[PDB]
Amino acid sequence: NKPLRLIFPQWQGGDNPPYYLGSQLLAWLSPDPKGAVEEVPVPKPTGEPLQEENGIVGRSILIDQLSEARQLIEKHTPDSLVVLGGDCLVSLAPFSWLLEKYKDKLGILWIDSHPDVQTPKEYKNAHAHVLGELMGNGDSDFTRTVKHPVSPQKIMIAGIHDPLPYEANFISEHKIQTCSPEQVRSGAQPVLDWIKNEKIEYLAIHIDLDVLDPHNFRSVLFAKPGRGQHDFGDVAEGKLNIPDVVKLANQAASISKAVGLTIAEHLPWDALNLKNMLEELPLIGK
Amino acid sequence: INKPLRLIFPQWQGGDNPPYYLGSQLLAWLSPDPKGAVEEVPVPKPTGEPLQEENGIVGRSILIDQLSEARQLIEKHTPDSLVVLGGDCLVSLAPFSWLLEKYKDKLGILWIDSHPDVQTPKEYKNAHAHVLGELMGNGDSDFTRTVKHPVSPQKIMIAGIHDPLPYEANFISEHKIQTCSPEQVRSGAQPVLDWIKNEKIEYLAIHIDLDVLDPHNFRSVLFAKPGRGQHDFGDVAEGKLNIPDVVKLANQAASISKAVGLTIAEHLPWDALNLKNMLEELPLIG
Ligand SMILES: [Zn+2]
Ligand SMILES: [Zn+2]
Ligand SMILES: [Zn+2]
Ligand SMILES: [Zn+2]
Repeated sequence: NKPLRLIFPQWQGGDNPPYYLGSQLLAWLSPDPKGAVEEVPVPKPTGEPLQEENGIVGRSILIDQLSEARQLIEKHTPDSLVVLGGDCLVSLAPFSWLLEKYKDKLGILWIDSHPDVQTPKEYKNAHAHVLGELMGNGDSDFTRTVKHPVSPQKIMIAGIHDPLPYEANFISEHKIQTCSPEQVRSGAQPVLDWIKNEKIEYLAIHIDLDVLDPHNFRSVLFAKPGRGQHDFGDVAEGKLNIPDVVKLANQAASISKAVGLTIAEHLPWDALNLKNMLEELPLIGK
Repeated sequence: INKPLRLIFPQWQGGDNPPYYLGSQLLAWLSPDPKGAVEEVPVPKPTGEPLQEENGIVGRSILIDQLSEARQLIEKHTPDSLVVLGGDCLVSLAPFSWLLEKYKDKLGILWIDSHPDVQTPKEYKNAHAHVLGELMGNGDSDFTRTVKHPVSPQKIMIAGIHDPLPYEANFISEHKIQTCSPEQVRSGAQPVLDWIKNEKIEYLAIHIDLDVLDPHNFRSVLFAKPGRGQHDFGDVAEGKLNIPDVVKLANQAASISKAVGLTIAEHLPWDALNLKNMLEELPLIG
């Protein structure tokens, strides 16, 4: 067995500098690694704004980091991947690798308030594109790297609620299964039935931390200090708590072999503000 | 030459709250690189075994041992300045006592806190509420006996304090301790600047209790504990300042006096702790 942990502090897919610290802090908080560790080279945020590049903010650097993530994976030819992001787009190369290795026996359990199936026609921040790209849909600079696109029947989106009209149509068109926060709480029966009926032997788990209720976990986008009610376009916000997500992941991993785990979209507002405070205070560091 | 010392002091027993330990380690990781020497006070990690009240003080004996060891580490370096990454507020006892021995009545103590920390075991069993009084030579003899040069009360300024308890209002009045309210801080901190000028404060020790911060905007303090109710903390005063107010205040004061001490205390990073435990419990990484 050969696991690889990828520290992937990508922040450009969500155009939000604090993802970088969020990935480094996630890495610091994590248990000791079981196998190999690599960090994907990501330029630190400098305050210079990213620009839209043919409909995608930061297109060029995202393609570079996607290429470098794949190179680091190939270097270790791992059978399992833990990805410490970073915005949701960090899962593209890791889950593409797992699709090449495990093919139609892989299922993708996408734990997110949102389905991440938009394209640059709908949204300029690429962290909303990644699950669609794993199906081979969307912007070809990204889908060209996906050699074994996942069937929509081998996806389960858990924690999703109140989807946008585009997203509900996409989910409906492609027959993609979902599992609401309510059904996660009541035992995640759709996830168990899906693993059995779609013969999911290997499992890639993506945890977008914004599946979590921001009232109880305050290091996600929707817990940004000083926010107003409509600051995020009234898109869906998290309704699960950490024990719900842990239980769901362990339920699914008990009836299939977990080979992927991504933790994405950590936005540690307190740690960021504390880091900046210490930099600005007298004496310390000076 | 000037000899600085950074003291990492993950004491959690003074506030009887295990997450202070992680709070100190995280603060050390978030801080800029140290300029001089670094020591870490050995503190036993919380084991879940509850601390006991010992003659009116929770965890009395281990707090005395940690005080003695912190003093030893300071005297090993005989530093001219000290940065203390706590830890509950009691971590400032040995560092500020040393600074008082060195700088004597030329030192002012700027205590940035929602609370004055002048209680004794008669009022409160958690020793983090005792430390400023002990620096004045008041209170429990196991702690005051270590303070060779007690600070005179006119060389104290408590900034960010509001709505004190009756015992504390009487203590402050009887000893003529100067204060500065959150509102006065936001309007320019005129009481603090006046105090530096009028008392001719030449050297400055700054204690920052992070619970001076409004828990609505900084969520890593006691009063931002997820799921709290309104009266869980006895309706004691809660923080009203924001991080930019504290940074400005500290830099105002250090612009007209020589900063020789800085303590950052009472960090309780609820999100980091909850994420750390989540990762330990998840498949593949846990
Ligand atoms: Zn996502
Ligand atoms: Zn999301
Ligand atoms: Zn305090
Ligand atoms: Zn306090």
